[PDB]
Amino acid sequence: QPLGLSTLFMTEMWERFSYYGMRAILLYYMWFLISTGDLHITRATAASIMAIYASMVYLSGTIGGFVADRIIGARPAVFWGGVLIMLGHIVLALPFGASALFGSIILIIIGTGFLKPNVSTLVGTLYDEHDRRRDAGFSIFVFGINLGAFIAPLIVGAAQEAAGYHVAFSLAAIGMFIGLLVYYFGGKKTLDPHYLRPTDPLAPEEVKPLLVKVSLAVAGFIAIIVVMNLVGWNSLPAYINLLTIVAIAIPVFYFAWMIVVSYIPLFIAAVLFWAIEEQGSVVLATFAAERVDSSWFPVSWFQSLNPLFIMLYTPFFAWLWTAWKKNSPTKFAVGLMFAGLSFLLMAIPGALYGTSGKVSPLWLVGSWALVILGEMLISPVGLSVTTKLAPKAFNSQMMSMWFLSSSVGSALNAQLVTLYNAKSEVAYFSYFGLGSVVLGIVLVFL
Amino acid sequence: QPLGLSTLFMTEMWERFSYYGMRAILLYYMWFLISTGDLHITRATAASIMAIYASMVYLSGTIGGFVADRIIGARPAVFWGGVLIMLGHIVLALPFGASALFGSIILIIIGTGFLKPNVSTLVGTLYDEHDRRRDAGFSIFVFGINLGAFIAPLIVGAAQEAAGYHVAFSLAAIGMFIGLLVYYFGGKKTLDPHYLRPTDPLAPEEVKPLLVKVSLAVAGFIAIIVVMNLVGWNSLPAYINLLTIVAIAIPVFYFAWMIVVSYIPLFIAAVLFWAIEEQGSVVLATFAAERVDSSWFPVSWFQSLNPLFIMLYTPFFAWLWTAWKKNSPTKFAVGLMFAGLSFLLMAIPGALYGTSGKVSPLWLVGSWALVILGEMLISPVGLSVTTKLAPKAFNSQMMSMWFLSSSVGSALNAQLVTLYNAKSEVAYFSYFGLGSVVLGIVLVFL
Repeated sequence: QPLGLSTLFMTEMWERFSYYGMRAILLYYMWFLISTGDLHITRATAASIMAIYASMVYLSGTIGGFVADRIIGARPAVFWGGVLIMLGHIVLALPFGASALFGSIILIIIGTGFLKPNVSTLVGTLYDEHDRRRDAGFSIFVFGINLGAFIAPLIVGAAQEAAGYHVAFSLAAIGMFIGLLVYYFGGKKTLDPHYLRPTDPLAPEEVKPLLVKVSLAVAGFIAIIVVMNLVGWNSLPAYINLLTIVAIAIPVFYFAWMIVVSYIPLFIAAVLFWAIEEQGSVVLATFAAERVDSSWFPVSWFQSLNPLFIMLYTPFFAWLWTAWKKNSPTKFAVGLMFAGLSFLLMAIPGALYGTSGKVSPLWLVGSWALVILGEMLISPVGLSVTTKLAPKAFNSQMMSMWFLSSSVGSALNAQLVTLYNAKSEVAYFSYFGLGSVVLGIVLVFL
Repeated sequence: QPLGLSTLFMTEMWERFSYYGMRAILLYYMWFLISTGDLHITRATAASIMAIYASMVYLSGTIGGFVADRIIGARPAVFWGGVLIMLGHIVLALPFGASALFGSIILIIIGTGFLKPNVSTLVGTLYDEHDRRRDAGFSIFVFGINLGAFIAPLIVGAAQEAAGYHVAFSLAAIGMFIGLLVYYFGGKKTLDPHYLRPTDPLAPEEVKPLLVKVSLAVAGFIAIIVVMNLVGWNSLPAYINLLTIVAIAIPVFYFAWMIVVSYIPLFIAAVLFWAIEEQGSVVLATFAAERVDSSWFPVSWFQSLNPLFIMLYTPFFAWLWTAWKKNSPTKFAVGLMFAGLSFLLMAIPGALYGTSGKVSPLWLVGSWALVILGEMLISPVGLSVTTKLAPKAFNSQMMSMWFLSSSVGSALNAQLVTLYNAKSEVAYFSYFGLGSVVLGIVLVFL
């Protein structure tokens, strides 16, 4: 049965290398278009795009599951999803115009929406309810994503610094090619036919509610574009707010529709937690160029620390996460305390300015290290804490709320990140990180 | 100046990826053609080819230097060299016929002949005689090579086992396209014009001796093919002997032409040392499938140990190789003793058969570990020991004799390897490894 684990290892390594390779250098590329004059956008808005790009991928992740579970196959969803992503990178590498370089994002939103959630669904299917076994392959899949994400800026950064951003994006598109090249030819001799639509693939009972969302949400969203365009003109950063509004509306509408007092601070904490994870790929990435020298090594290589620490903390955290259980909700409170404490290390050097020689990059190393301590205290238990409270409030669209925290955390960043880019108003951005420790201590109480 | 180091790092990272990657699975691929009936060759001859493939690459390495130093540029030699390798891997990926899958070898012989020696010449070139600096970049180059070599089986073997050999090879073919894609566009902004023929690019003084070798060696070799064909027919493994004869003749003719009693055992020791390094990619690779189980993990992943140990031994060997100098030729004697002692670990389990459960793969792990201890005692000092004895016997074609030891060591294996493949006559192959310790103790005396 777990042979396809090693096909899916290649598929997600070769996908995530694509996604986290280009993601690392994309902000710096937008900066470069902006300097060339090809992209008529502010560096604060360019850095905001970076946050939306994450929320729309994570919003489309929800849609990708139910597209593949009720209309098209899980195998073809990952294939076409991956081939859209593969072409999305080709848009950056081959086309040069900022207009084409926006279409890139649209493909990587749709593509990753389909791929990432279904390729994960396909790991669970390797194991036909092999109770013990089933978790191991899911942990070995997690490795392929960390190996994949870690090794991406090491190659892709070295690529755009040594040769063009276009070669780098071409190398990232190459990467995705391998995900597919393996997957298709490796899936045929592995993939148990989840190549068709599983439960529920209904015909007359689903024709009505499917075509309702085509003329209610899609046509309703198209009307809001015409309202905002006739209001004035093509408002460039107000479309970002529209996307931030939709990313906050969907969970809030599902929160008010279904309805609890204990889950609100857990949901806000989760949303506030992922606002630091994706902020490390933007604000801290800006900072890595701003108040950090790189005389010989690239700046993109700071993005490879996020996975480096995950794949190193996990084994040390496995044995630590065993003895304390003798001496679940407590773990969630410790996580946001580490997220806020780690962000506090940016105001400290920023105010003190106590450095000399080459004593500086490690202040960013320690922040990552301390952010990943927060991930280890929330990513494994957050799945079970949401499932433990679901039977009381009916498990239907409650399990989806945990995955959607990353979409609202990065939709917060859309508008939050803009404050850091002020450059002079930078110390107050890390001062807001104290609020995370204050809001984190409220969970320690409960 | 050292920016191009980071282009040449990724060039040789992505070349050694292509080369050492496919090399790992190629024996198992020939076995597969043989089983399918596409390749009419014995597994002993199929395994012999594997050894010639190494000697002809290393023979063409000598030719590649003087082609690029006297007729064409070092940059274009590295470029076109890699393009042949890139075509070469498409031969295995795209064509399916064993005839076409032989043409593969011809391209990777020519290609690696040009690329590998000039890309190394191009690292030294970066540093315009930057005395201290010059060695560091050469050590950072060595890393890319080990990183490149290590990571290839981990991706290519997982690809050949999960999906087709053509995909696995297709992967190597992408791997080389990266080599160039980056190198050409890296080069353009990093390469100080060594894009033309350096000293000696003579015109009338070189037209005569160049066209002499076209009608003396090349036409003389073409006559030997017609002699061997008319003798009987297309002798399949006697062409291997012809190639073994040429690989032993060139250094022996240069040994008798120029002429010493102290260098013969150092040369034989070097030739006998590399006969164990390349034998690990064939005999031990056969063994990894024969008396070693692989229930979950691939067999090609044993080839990734060779570099793994090099990149781990180097730092531990750096501090060890400092204090002993207070308490050069001695180091050469310790190296061949570790080569022979490490090969002795194959007869031990082969005769004793003392194993149970999953207690077995580590007997192959320790042999590699102990072979690389021998590499660390010979690869760094062998360059200086040959150069220390060169001014006494004139430094002209004496410096080339050290690089040619790998060509004669793998040309010995051509005929040596055939004895292991007997399967029943296997314990005597590791018994010959005692002879290396006996011949190694003769150097301890001197």
